[PDB]
Amino acid sequence: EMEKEFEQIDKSGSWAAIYQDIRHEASDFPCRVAKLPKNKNRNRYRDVSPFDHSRIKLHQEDNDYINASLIKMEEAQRSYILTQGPLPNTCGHFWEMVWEQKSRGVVMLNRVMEKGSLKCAQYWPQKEEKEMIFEDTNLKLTLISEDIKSYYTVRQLELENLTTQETREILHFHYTTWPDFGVPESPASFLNFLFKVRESGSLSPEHGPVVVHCSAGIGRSGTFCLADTCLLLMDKRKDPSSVDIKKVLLEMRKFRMGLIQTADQLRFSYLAVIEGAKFIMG
Ligand SMILES: CCc1cc(C[C@H](NC(C)=O)C(=O)NCCCCC(=O)N[C@@H](CCSC)C(=O)O)ccc1N(C(=O)C(=O)O)c1ccccc1C(=O)O
Repeated sequence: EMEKEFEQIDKSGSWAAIYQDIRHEASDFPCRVAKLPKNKNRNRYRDVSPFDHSRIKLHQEDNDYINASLIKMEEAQRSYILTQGPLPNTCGHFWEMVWEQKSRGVVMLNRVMEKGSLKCAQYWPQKEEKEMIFEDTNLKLTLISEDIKSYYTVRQLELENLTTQETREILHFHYTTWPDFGVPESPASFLNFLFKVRESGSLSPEHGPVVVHCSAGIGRSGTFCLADTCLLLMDKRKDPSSVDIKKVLLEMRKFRMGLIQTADQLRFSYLAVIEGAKFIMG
């Protein structure tokens, strides 16, 4: 019972302690491609890189690098691509990946500007009549529609491969209410957001893996993927109380570093899964 476990950590206020045990037990793999000089400008943070073993490769002979990792959850039979918030110069790479990986959805858990500074580039068109064109990767992006809601917005975008003239519909699931500091009051809205994404079919096998990102693409994006997988696991196995989130988080960290950056985020994941269980259970 993770909830019982939850109350014990809270009781003895040992979340920071536990979070640290995870950091120490977390995997450590090479990130040689990421650190090459030629890729300096393709990374937003010096300390956040994709392990080579699980990095996403752009289908181009020039430079195939993009700071993004493929998180494969074998048992849950669910895959996610976690990536940093595109930079002014990597937006075309970002959409090239989406096209190449055949992703159906894009999950954004942050705002272009937070705490008075840029946390991500404006990589999608804001107005229908103002489409964007990424010359380097020869892609055209068009805002088709947008549904603004209280805690999040869903956008319908059309991505076209100018080379082939082929087009695809892409769903942009953007969570707009994540606090500047800390984590959400209650997981309620976050969980509904997650369900909306599931409902769209973006997380389903008939599509490439979903692309999730925040700023570094590890903290909040971690929270999102960890909760989804956990809820899914409880949905598969016979003993839903046999799902150990710390174990699942470590499994994910074999694919990308620092998923879940703080004790607050870790605590929040518990709330999300726990609160989410009383519902997804039936
Ligand atoms: C925009 C916020 C943010 C920045 C960075 C980059 C950062 N800084 C630099 C370059 O100044 C950073 O915090 N780096 C610390 C290291 C992160 C990687 C990690 O855990 N590495 C391992 C080492 C590698 S693996 C074995 C480690 O234990 O240190 C990483 C994560 C986050 N970040 C994120 O959620 C995110 O965007 O991923 C947050 C972190 C803490 C609290 C809140 C948030 C939030 O978004 O609300």
